[PDB]
Amino acid sequence: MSAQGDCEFLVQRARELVPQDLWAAKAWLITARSLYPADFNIQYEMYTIERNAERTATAGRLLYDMFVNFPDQPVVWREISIITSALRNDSQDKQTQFLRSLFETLPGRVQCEMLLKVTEQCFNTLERSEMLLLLLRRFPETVVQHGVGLGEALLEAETIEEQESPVNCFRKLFVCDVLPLIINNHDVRLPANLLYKYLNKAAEFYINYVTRSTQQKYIIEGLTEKSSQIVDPWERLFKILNVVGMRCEWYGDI
Amino acid sequence: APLSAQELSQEIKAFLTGVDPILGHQLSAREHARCGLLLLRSLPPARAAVLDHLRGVFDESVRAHLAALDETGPGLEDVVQEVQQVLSEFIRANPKAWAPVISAWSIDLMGQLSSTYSGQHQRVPHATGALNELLQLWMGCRATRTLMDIYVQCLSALIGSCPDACVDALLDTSVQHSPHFDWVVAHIGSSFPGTIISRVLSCGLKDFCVHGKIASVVGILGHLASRHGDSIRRELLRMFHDSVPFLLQLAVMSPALLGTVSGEL
Amino acid sequence: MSDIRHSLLRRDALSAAKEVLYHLDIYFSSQLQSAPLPIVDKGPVELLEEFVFQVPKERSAQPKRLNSLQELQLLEIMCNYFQEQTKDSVRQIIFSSLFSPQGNKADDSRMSLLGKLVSMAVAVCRIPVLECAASWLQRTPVVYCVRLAKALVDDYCCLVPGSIQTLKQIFSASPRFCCQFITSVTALYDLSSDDLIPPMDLLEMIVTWIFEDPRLILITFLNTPIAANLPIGFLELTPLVGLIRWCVKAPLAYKRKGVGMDRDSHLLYSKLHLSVLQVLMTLQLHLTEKNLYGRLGLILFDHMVPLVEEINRLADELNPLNASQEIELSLDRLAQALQVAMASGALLCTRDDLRTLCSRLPHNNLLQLVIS
Repeated sequence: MSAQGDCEFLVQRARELVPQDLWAAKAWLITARSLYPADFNIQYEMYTIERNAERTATAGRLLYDMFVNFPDQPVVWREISIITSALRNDSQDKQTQFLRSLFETLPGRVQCEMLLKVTEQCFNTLERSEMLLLLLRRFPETVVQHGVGLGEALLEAETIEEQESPVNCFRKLFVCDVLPLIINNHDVRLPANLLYKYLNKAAEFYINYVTRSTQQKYIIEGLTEKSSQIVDPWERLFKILNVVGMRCEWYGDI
Repeated sequence: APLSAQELSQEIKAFLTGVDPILGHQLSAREHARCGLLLLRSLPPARAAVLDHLRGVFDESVRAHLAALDETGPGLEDVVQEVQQVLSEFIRANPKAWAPVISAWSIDLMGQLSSTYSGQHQRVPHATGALNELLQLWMGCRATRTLMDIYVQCLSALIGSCPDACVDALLDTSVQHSPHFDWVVAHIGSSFPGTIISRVLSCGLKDFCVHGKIASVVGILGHLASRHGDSIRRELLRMFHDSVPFLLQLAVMSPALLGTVSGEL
Repeated sequence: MSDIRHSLLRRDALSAAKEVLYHLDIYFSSQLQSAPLPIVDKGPVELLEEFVFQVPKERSAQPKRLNSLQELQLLEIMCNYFQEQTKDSVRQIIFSSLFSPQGNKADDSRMSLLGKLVSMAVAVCRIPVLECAASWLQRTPVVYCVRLAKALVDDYCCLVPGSIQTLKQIFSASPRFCCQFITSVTALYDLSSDDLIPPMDLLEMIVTWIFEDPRLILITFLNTPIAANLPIGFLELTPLVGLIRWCVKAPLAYKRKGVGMDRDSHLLYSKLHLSVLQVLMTLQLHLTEKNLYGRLGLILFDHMVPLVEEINRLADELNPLNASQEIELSLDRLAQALQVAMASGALLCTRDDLRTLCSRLPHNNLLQLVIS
């Protein structure tokens, strides 16, 4: 009726017999009034965390309410982000595909919204760069808090690194992703000299990566495949320089 | 088995009308029988013509077998065992809805064949002391054996559920289809001596009491079947004396039944 | 009509039924638009009895042709005509006499013929007959309709092995019939016999209903307000509490007074009860913001009290040691259904209606906690 403590006790008892008596689980997690929201922490989450079809809808609709009421569950977003980097291999194997699907079973928009909290508090350079890349990929025009300095910070980090071998995950990933986004994003107003310097630094880093010894196409012995990958260094640098020149007020080929 | 809900109208039209419209010809009895079995699987209310078509199939098969034997396309016996398998599958899958109706249809068609091919066929041994010849000859026609196997299944199902009315129906048919079908009752009594000989004694006593030769045939059949199983007759006589001479008349007409009378004496 | 029945009965070889259907359509052409509900017209009742039951307007009259094969052919032709009639009047006239009383001397044979014809029509994909079958229990007797539907279901599944899948497919294609069959299933699930315990095919049909018939239940709930203890039959397809109480107490009530079938199927009965509870909770969630009305709240209409009484009757004899868990599960399931129903906002009383009804319920820790 109105005995919220009794409702919580009944929810706990149903959780105890959850593996056998599934009817009480549904009747308790969907029991309105009393300690309903208090019981919607392990009862509803059990359906949300299930590997069945429940995670497709329950996690994308019921976990959002819990996050709004209490945004303290960032483990799922971090696990999905970690698994995303390692999900680009062993596609033929069933276990890797199952793990990748379990990580990505949640909605993309909901996952990005949940991981925005970790993105704001992403003190780690690699974590912050990955969060910025994910935000840019989800929304190319998502520049409200700080969009002008997104490319600037990446270019500064790449220049300060000054490594002939591009083994740095954050710098290489930033040069690969943020630089094309910075070139495409004309909303942020910056001097042409800064863009030219950033393009020159990216070109130097790409040339150094191409000339230096790497570590078949596979991940490096020390860095992830996605982070250290550079596709067509000289050609990409030339394209970036041409784009910058266009935006700066205008074999034996050459 | 499952079927689409729309195909039933055309399938039932094909079966009941006799002429198959989707193929544009009269199918043989085998395909019609298979279609009727499928209809029984799908549509229970569609059983009305299925039993009649089964009766026709069995009658034609018995006629063909008689032509092959009493004078001694080809015999259609090969579809009979298929019908046996399908009906036994219904019986063992569900005894409740299949045991009484199948047994009644079967015993009625045995009565039909007994009336049809006795006297009209002179070589068929009548129930006039040729009872053993009746039991031997009719298994030459595979349909009869098949039906007795069906009855083993049906009677086992009734024994499982309620073995009360089968014997009553059997005796009613024996009275109606007298005296040519009663060899089946004799074989049944051979399988189950006690209850059947008791009911034979009962009906014979009714016949004698009302009269003062179906009872004579029943007594002859009982005497043929009762191999050291006449103790029921002695118990009935003792009960009748406790609180009637039809047994005496039966023994007079049946010396074999009186073979154990001296030992009982 | 005796004269029309006699005129239409001639030429039983696929012509008598066609003539009877034509005459019925001509007579009830206006009735098809005025009120094509599942009702039996007395004009065509005699024709339906004569051409299907082999019994004219007089009960002891001469049967049409020789019946049997001719009767079967007439039934097939009538089913083909009714399914292709594109009007609910003919199908309703043919089939509605099975359970809805007609006040006729030959009404028993007419009812048997109507039941056979309705079973054939459902199997012959006659959507109007199945759709009207839901409306049949809305105003006619519910016990007779439940018995007829249960007999048809048993013939389809129990008597016919493997045809239950066809019945489930038809119920999916005719959700009105599937929703109307919930009351029949509840009536046939009294746990008083072996047939009362659902089989594997029955479990599959229940799963199909939970997946699809819930939409029909929601549509019916939107069609008219949820009434508390409606006249003689509502056919709302909301007998969840009674069915759950019977299924959970099947290994207890059945064992108290067949018993082995319900006792060995404790896991299957529990799974079926859980599935039914999940379906009911989903339906309540769907019909929560919708105008499902108050007053009644939980869908009981005093059936929860009968289920509690049935559980309590067996709860004192042999239940406390052998099957106390089953009785506790039944009480908990009933209380959980009542609470989940109140969670949709229909029951506007945390403990008023609970004190009115659940106070007399048996002793159970889970049920007492849920109630309070």
